[PDB]
Amino acid sequence: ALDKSIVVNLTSRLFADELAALQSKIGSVLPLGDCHRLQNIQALGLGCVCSRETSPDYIQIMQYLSKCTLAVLEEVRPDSLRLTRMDPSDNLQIKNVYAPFFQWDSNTQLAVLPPLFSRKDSTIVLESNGFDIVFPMVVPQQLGHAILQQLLVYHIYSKISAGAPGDVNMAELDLYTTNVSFMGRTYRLDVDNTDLRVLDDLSMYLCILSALVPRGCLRLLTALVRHDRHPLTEVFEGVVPDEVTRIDLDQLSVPDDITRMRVMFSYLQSLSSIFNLGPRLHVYAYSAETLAASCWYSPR
Amino acid sequence: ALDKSIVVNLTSRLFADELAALQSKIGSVLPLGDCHRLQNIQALGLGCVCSRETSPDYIQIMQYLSKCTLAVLEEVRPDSLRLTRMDPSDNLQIKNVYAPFFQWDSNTQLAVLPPLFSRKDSTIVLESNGFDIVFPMVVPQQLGHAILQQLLVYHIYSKISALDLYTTNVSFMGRTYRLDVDNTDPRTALRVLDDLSMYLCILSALVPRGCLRLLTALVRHDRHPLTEVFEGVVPDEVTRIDLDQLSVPDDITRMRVMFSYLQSLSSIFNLGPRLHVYAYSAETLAASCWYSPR
Amino acid sequence: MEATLEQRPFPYLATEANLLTQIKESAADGLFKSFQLLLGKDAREGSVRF
Amino acid sequence: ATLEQRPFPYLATEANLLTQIKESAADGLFKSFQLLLGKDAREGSVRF
Amino acid sequence: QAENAARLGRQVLGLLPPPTHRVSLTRGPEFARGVRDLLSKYAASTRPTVGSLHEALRQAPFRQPTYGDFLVYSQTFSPQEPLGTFLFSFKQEDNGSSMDMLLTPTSLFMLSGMEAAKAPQTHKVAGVWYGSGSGLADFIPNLSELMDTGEFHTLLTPVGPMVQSVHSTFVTKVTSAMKGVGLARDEPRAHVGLTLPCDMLVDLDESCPMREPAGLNVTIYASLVYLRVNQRPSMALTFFQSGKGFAEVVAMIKDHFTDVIRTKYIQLRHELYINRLVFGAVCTLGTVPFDSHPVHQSLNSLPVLVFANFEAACGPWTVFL
Amino acid sequence: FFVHPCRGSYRATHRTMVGNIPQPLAPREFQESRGAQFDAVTNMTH
Amino acid sequence: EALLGVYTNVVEFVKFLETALAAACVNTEFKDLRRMIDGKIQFKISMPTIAHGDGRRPNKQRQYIVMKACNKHHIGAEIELAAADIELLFAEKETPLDFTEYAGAIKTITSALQFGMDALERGLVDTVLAVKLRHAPPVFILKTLGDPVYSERGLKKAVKSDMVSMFKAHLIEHSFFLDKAELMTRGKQYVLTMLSDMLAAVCEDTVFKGVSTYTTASGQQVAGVLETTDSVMRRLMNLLGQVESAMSGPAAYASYVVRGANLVTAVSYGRAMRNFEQFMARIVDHPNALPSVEGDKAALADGHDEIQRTRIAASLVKIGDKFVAIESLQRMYNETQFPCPLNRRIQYTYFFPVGLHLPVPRYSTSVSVRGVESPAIQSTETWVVNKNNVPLC
Amino acid sequence: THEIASLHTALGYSSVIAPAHVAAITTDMGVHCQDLFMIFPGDAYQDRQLHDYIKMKAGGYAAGVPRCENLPGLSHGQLATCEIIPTPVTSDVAYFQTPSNPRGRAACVVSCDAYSNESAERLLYDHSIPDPAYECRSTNNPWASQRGSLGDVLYNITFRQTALPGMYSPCRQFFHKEDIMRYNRGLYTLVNEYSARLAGAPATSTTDLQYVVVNGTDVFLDQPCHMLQEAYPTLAASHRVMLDEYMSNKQTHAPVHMGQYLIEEVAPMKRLLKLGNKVVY
Repeated sequence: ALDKSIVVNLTSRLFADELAALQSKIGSVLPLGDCHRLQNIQALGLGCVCSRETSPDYIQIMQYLSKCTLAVLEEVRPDSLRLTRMDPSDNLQIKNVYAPFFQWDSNTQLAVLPPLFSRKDSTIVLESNGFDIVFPMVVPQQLGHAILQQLLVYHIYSKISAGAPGDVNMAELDLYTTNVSFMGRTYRLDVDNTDLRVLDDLSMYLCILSALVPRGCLRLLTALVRHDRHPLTEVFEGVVPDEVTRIDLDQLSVPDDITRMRVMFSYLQSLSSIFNLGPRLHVYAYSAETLAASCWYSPR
Repeated sequence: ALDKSIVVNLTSRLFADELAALQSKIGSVLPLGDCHRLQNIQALGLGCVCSRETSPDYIQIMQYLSKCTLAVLEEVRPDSLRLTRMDPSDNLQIKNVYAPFFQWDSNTQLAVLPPLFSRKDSTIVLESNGFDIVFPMVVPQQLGHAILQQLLVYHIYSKISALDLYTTNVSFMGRTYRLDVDNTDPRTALRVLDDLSMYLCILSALVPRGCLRLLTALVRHDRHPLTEVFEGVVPDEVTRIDLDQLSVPDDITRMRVMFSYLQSLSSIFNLGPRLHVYAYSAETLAASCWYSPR
Repeated sequence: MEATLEQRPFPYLATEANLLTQIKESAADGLFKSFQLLLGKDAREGSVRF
Repeated sequence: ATLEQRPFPYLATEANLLTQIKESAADGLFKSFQLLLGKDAREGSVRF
Repeated sequence: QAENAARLGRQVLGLLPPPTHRVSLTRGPEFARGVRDLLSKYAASTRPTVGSLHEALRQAPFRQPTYGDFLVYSQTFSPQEPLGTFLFSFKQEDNGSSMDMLLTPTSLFMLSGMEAAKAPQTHKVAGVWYGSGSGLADFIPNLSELMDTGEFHTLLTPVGPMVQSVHSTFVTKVTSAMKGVGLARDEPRAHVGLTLPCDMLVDLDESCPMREPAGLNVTIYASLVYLRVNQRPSMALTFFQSGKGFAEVVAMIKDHFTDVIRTKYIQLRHELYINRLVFGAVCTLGTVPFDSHPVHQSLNSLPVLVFANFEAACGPWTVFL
Repeated sequence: FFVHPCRGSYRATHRTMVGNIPQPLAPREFQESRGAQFDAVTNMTH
Repeated sequence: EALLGVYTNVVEFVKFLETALAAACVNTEFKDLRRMIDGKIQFKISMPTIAHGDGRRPNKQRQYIVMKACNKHHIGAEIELAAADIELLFAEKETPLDFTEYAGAIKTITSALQFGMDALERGLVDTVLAVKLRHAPPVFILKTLGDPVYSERGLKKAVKSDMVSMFKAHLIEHSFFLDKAELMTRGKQYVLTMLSDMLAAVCEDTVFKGVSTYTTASGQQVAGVLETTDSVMRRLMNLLGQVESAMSGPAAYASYVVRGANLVTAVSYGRAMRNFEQFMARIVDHPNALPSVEGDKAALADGHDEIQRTRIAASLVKIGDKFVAIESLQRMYNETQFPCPLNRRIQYTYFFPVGLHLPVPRYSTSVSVRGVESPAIQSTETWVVNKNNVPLC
Repeated sequence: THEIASLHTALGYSSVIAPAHVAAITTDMGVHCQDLFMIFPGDAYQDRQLHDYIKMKAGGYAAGVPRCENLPGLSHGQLATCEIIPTPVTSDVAYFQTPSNPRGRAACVVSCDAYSNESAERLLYDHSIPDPAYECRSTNNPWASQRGSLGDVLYNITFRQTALPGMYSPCRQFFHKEDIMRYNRGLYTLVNEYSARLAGAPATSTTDLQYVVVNGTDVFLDQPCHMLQEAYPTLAASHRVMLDEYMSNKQTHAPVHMGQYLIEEVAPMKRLLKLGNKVVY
C-alpha cells in the first residue's frame, strides 16, 4: 500500500554524451544518503565522502555503506533521475552493469563493496553540475572476501619493495596476487601500479595487530589461571609459537600495558565488523543473456 | 495491521514522590519479560538480574538483555503503567531522557547497554510495592563498544592484583567517565575472557611475516600519527619472528585464515540489539528508528 | 491412501460388451493389477456387515 | 472403532461434561481421546 | 465457457498487491477514509457476530515468500521425501545451462562418511535412499581436498524447505521456499512447515529450570564441523534451536563440541598446517515463532520433527572456533 | 589363466607372442597365410 | 515517410471438445477434484464353462473381480503482469490521453488472460494424447497376442518362444508399411489389409459400447480415431475417400455434482458414490432383480444420454464396415514451437564383422570374379555403405 | 493450475501405435569408432613417454546442448559410434547373416519362467547347455559370452554420469546383466511397461556425437532391441570386388567366396542402395 519512489532533480540540463553512459546502466544499485523522495545531487554517489581532493579511504567508505540507504535506477530522464527505494526484505530486479565484469550466478549472495579499482571503470563524471557520482563495486561475497585479500597482500609487499629491493621478487608477487580463481574461472584484475592508496588504512591496522597480538596473548593466558579455567584453553597452549612464550613482560611496565591492551581490543572490534557487515543482498534467479538478476535485500 | 501496547496492572497506589520521577522519564526504553498486554510489575524491571543484595555482573546483565523484548513508555497513570512495544521491523519514535547525556543527529546509530555509570541515578526504587525498577542505557555504537572494551580490560587487571585511573575510565573526545565497579561478579565476565584467550593465541600462530617486516621498516624512522603506541622502539618479539625469507604464497594462505577468524570476533564483541536512527529532531529530543534484533 | 479392492455386495450393472476374452491368460501374467479370483464355493455376494 | 475428526453435525446436551476433565484425561479415565488447543479446535475440511 | 473465464477475472483481480496510496488534493480529506488496515482496535458489542466483524477480519497483512526453481539429477534427490526437508545448494562451477545440485541433510550424511553411532537412526535410512555413498561422490571429486583446506562451508548456500517436487525418470524438478512460509501446492489453504530428523537436531534451551525470559523469536541455526575420523577427513552437520541471541549461542556451541575440538588438536603437536585450523561454521536458517510445539512424526522407522510457521531468512557462514 | 593353490584363486600370465594363442582359436592354415602377408609387405627374396 | 499498415495475429482457439479426439474419450465435468483422494471402477467377470463327459475333471464356477483407479494430472501456466500495468489500473478522471493510457492497460491484462487460458486449453489435448500414447503398445507385440489360436493352451515355455519368433518376423516384414506401398505392385490393397489389421487387433470391449455417444449423418456408428501427422494424412486421405466429413457429438461435458444425499456420506464418512439415487433404486426400492442389458442401459449412460448433439467438423473414412475419424495435431503443436509426439524416433542396432578367416576346404560359387581367389590373401577390413550411399572401409 | 483425472474403462488394450512413414535417417551409418581414452580417462600406462606416444597415434557442454569442438561441421549427419568386440579368427560367418547378439549366446529372457532369476542367469552364462539358438556349439566367441570375459569386463558397467557429458555405448545393452533381468517377468507386465517407461541410457538426438541422454525431457524415442534382444546385420564385404557382385545381380550373388564373404542386411527398414546408377532394393 506504501509508495516508494526517489526522484532527484538537478540545476542544469545534461549533455548528450553523459546520457548514454547512464542508459548503459539502467539497472544498478546506488547508495543514497537520505530516505525522502526529493533530494539534491550531492548524496546519491560516493562523492559525499570520497573525492579526488580528499585522500582516498577504504574504511570511511565501508563505515558509510552500512549507514546508507541503497537505491535502484528505473528511468533516466533529463534532468530528473528516477530511482526506486530499497526496502528491508524486498524483492526486486538488478541488471549487472559494472566495470570490470564479474560473472554472476543465481543462489549467490551479493556484497556491495567500495570501488578500489580504476576511476573510469568506477565513476561517471557529470560535467553539467561538476559533481561526481560513483557506482559501488558489487561483487559476490566469496569473491569480495578474496578480491580484497590478495590485493591487501599486494599492498604489503609493495611497501616492502619500496623500502628495500632484495626482499621481494616482482614476478613472484604479480603471478600470485593479480590472478584470482573463482568458480572454476580466472580473472586478471587491473593492478593500477602505474604510480592502491585505498587499502593503506587496512595495511596499517593489520600490521599493528600483528606485533601486538603475540605480545598480548601471553599476558592474557597467564592472568587467567584458575580452578575454573575453561578446558579448551589448555589445548591452545600447543598452538602458540615457542618464540612467543619467551617474552619478558618486565620490559613493559603497568602504565604501558594498560595502553597496549586498550589499543589491543579497540582495533579488534573496529577491524572485525568492517570485514563482516555490509549491505548484502541475495539472488534467486539469473540469466546471462538478459543480464537480469532478481534479488531481495537483507539489511544487516 | 498489528497492535502493540502493554498496560501494566499494579497492586498499590503510587505515591507522589515516585510519580514525579516516572513522569520525568516518560519516553524511555526498558525490557520486560513476557509478550502480553497485561503484565506484573516484577517483569518490567531489569532488576530481576541486577539486584542490590546480589552482586551484579554487567556482562551477564548485557547477556540477559538480548533475550528480552523491549518496550517504550507512553503514560504513567497513578495506578497502571502504560507502555508501547518494539518489534522487528518497525519504525518508532524514541526520545532520550538518558542522564549521562550525549548528542545524536540524523543518520546516527544506537545500541542498548546496562547502567554502567551511576546505578543510583538510573534505578528508582518503589517502596510502595517493594520491587525496584532498573532502566537500561542507550548509547551510540562508538561509546557502545568503548565501554565494553574498558570493562573487559578491567577484569583482566583485577585478577592480576590477586590502579584505577587506567582501568575504570572510559575515554572519549572531550569527556572522561567513571565505570561503576564496587561489587562485580567477574565469573560471567571471564568466560568471555576465556574465549579471548582461545582466539588470540590462534591469531598469534598465523601472523603474516611480511606484515611484521613492514613494521620493522616503519616504526624505526617513518613516524606516523597513529603508530605512537610503540613510542619509537621496536618490540623485542617482532625482531625474532622475521628471520625467515618472505614468500608470497605462504602468506596468501595465512591472510585468508587471518581474515576468517576476524569474522569470529563479532561473536565475542556483540552489543545488544541495534537501533538505526534515520531522522532525529534536536530541540524536541525525539527520533525515528527501526528496531533490528541480531 | 491407495485405492483398494473390496468384495462388498454391490448392485453390479450389465454391459453390452463381453469381457471374457483372454481373461484366464491375463490373470496369469498380469494385464491389470489388483484382481482376485473366486472359485465355486466362494463366488457369491458376501454377507453385508457394518 | 476408530476416532476421527470429521465435521459431524454434533448434537447438544443439557448436562455438563466439564467436571474433572483436566485431571481425568491426563490420568487416563477413558481411552481414545484427543485434546485440541487454540486454532486446532475447529471442524477442518472434507476430503473423500 | 466464459463462466470458466470469468472465474479468473474474479481471482486475479482479487489477488494483487495493494496499490499505492495516492489521492489528489482537490478531492479533499478522502484519503483518511482509505486508511483501514492501520486501524487496529475494533469495537465490540454485547453479542458480537461475524456480520459485525467481517470488516475486522478483512484487513490482513501482506505476506509472500519467494520460491526457488531447481532442476536436479534424479540420482541425487531421492524421489520420495517428506516434502518439508531443508535444502542446500552446493556449487562448484557452471558447466551447463541449468543442472543444479541439492543436498538434503540425509544426503549430506552420506557424503560425510562419519561413524554410525554419531547419528544412529538416519544412517539406516540414508543408506537405503542411496548406495554405499559413491553414487553421489562422483560429482564432487574434491571431497578429499575440500575437507583439508576447509572450503566446504563456503560452497553451500542454505535455501529453505521443499514445497513441491515433480519427479521424472532422469531429472527431478524441485521448488523450494525462501523468505517465508511457502504455500502448499497439493493441499489448498495450507502451509508447508520445515521437517528435521530428530537425530540431527540438538536443542539448546533445556533446564530443570533449577528463570529465562520469553519472547517472540526462536531461531534455528545450522552448524557444520570439520573433523577427522580413521585418519580421513570428514564433516558433521548438526542443527541448533535457541532464542538466546548470537553472543551466547557461539559460546553454547563450543561447549557442545568440546570433546571434538580436543581430539582433533592432539594431532597438531606434530604437524602444524595453517589450512587445518578452520574448524566450524554457523549459519542462520530462519526464525520459528516462540511456543510453537515441534510435532514428532515417524516415517519408514525415521523419527522426524516438524515446525509450524517456520519462516526462512538465510545468513552467511561465520567461522567459529 | 590358471588356478593357483593356497582358498585358491585365479591368477594370470600373458601370451607374449601371437602364436601363443592356441590353435583352435588361431589355426595353422591361417597362421601361415598371415606369414605370407608378412612376406608380401616387406618384399623380401627367398 | 509514413506507415502503411499494422498487422497482428488472432490466436486460433481450438478446444478439446471440437476436435475428433473426444471420440476416444468420455468427458465428465467434475466440480471438486481437489477433494478426491481416489477413484474406483469395480468389475465382476463371471466366466461360463462347458460341461462334457470325457475323462476330464469338470470345473466349478469361476469369478473374476477387477479393480481400476484414477490417475491425477496437473497442468501449469504462466502470466507476467507488469509493474505500471497494475499501478495505473486505478487512477482515472484525468486528461483524455489518460483514458487511452488506461484502456491500453486493460487490453494488456485481458490478452495476458487469454494466454493463461490458451496455454491450458492446449494442456488438455496434450495430457489426453499423452495418456493414449502410454497405453498404446505397438502392432508387432499386440497382433500375435490378440489372436487366441496361439494361446488356447496357456503361456507355457514353448508358446512364449513361438511368440517371440513372431515378434521378430512381424517387425522385419510389415514395418514402415506406408513406405512399402510404393515399391509393391499391388500397393493400395496392401495398406488397406495392413491398416484394417491394426483395427481388428484393438480390444473393442469397452463398458460404454452400447452408449450411443458419437454418430454420423444418417445414424451410422463411429468406431475409433486414427491420428497421424500432416504428412501421413495426405496419403491416407487420397487412397481412401472422406465419405461424409461431419459427425454428431455432445456440445458440453457431463455434469456431476455432490449435492443431495451424496453430501451427507461425503462429510460424515470418507466416501461418496457416483449417482447415489439410481444406485439406491436397485438395492432398496426394487431388490432381487437380475441385471439385464436392455433396461440397465440408463445407469451406464449417466449424463451421456441427453446432451445436446452438435455438428462437428471432421473427416471420416471407410475401413471395412467401421467408420474412422482421421485427425492431425500439428497446428496445435507447431504454433507453440513444441515438437509433436507422433513425430518420433526409433533406434536400431547394427551388427557387423571385420577380419575373419574361413576354414580349410575353401569354396566358391561366383561365376564372374577373376582375382582374389589365391589362398595366401587375407582381408583386414570390411566395407559399409552410408546413409548417402558412399562406401567406406 | 488445472487438475485432470484420467481413467481407463476397457480391460484390454484399447489403443495401438505403428510406424508408418520414415521421414529421414538422422544418424549417419558410417564408420566412426568409440575411443576409450575419452570414456575411461583415469587408466594409463606406467611410462609417461609411452603413454603419450600411443595417445599421439589415436588422439563439454555449451548452453545445455553438448557440443564437441574437435569437429567443426558434419555433412552426413549425426555421427555414429562403433565399438569393437574382439573375436577369434575361427568364429563362423554363418552367425552373422541372421539377427542375434554380438556375444555368442542368445539372451532372450522372455521365454524363461517368470520371477526366476537363477533360471535366467543359467541361460546367459553356463556352458553345460548349448545355445537356445544353436544346438551344436555352446558359444560363438568365449571372449564375450563367458562369465568373466572381456565383453563382461568392459561393457557390463552401470552408467556413472560424470559432470562431463558422457558418451553412448551400443554394446553396453547386450552385455549388461541387470538391465536384461528386468525382462524376466510375465508378458503383460512387459507390454504395459513397453510404451510408458524409457529404458536405461539411450543416445541423444540432434547432436554431433552419440551422447547418452542425461536430461530426459521430451525425448520421445522407443527402441525394440532391448525387448527382442537381437542386433540386425548390415552390408559387409571383405573386398571391394564382392560388393560389386551384390549390385550387379542380387539373386545369383554368392555369399561366401574362397577368402571373403558378404552379409546382406536383414533390417526392419529396407533402404534404396544406389551406387553408380544401378539400384538394388
